[PDB]
Amino acid sequence: AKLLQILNVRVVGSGERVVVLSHGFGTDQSAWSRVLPYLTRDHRVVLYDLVCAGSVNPDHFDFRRYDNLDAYVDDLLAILDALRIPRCAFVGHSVSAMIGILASIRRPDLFAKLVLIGASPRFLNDSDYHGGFELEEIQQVFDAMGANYSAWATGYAPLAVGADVPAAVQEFSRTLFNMRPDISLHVCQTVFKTDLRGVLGMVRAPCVVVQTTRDVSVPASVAAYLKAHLGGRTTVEFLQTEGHLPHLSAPSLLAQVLRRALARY
Ligand SMILES: C/C(=C/[C@@H](O)Cc1ccc(Br)cc1)C(=O)O
Repeated sequence: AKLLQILNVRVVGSGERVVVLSHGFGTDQSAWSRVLPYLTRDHRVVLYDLVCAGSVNPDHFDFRRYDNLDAYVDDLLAILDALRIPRCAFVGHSVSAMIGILASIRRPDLFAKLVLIGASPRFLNDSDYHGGFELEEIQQVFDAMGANYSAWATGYAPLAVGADVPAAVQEFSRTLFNMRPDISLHVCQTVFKTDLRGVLGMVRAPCVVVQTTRDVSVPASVAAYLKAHLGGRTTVEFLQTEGHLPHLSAPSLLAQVLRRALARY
């Protein structure tokens, strides 16, 4: 209930069908602004900010409770329950893909379908598992973030966007810089520690994994891994575009996949 204001919950559009948009690391809900109008004619759309977003009062960030993604799940479920929404489709980017997976296990009847964008169950490499990162690489990210956040963010923004799209780089950089540096590092650490591989099979909801041609945080092989192990019906949809944030950088292309995924559930 109090979360509705704290996490800046917005509900827009019209319809039978409820769709939740949950943003990823380094953005707030405004990252959905370019795809949103492709949805609001036929869908009731719920948007909110993760507690770590810069647009949320930093005094509300609990460094203890949110050192596990379960707490982010608690927030999402609390919002949906407050809104008295019994069933929805869920679209999650980055960390929100993990949140969505976990939420669908916690409350199977609540989530009719999952759309996962820039999605991975584990970033650290394991035997025969290519997550894209070794421990030492992960630690260097943390060190970089701690020592010089502005420089790390300046470097990270173009890499994450990937494609040559100035407005997307500018918009991602703005929200990344809007985060408080210590909160940004904390969430980064929390996500890198997370390993959802062992619970993928517990997901029952049908799922669409969105894959782009190149993702700096997600190897091309992860989508196939997710399709293989997610416990429901999973389809991989392919965007002929480059980057980690297609909702920012290629909203038209992504819109068509979203409208395709959200037509039936
Ligand atoms: C929280 C989070 C952290 C990392 O993935 C961000 C990242 C990824 C790759 C590189 Br290089 C530098 C930073 C996420 O993307 O979900």
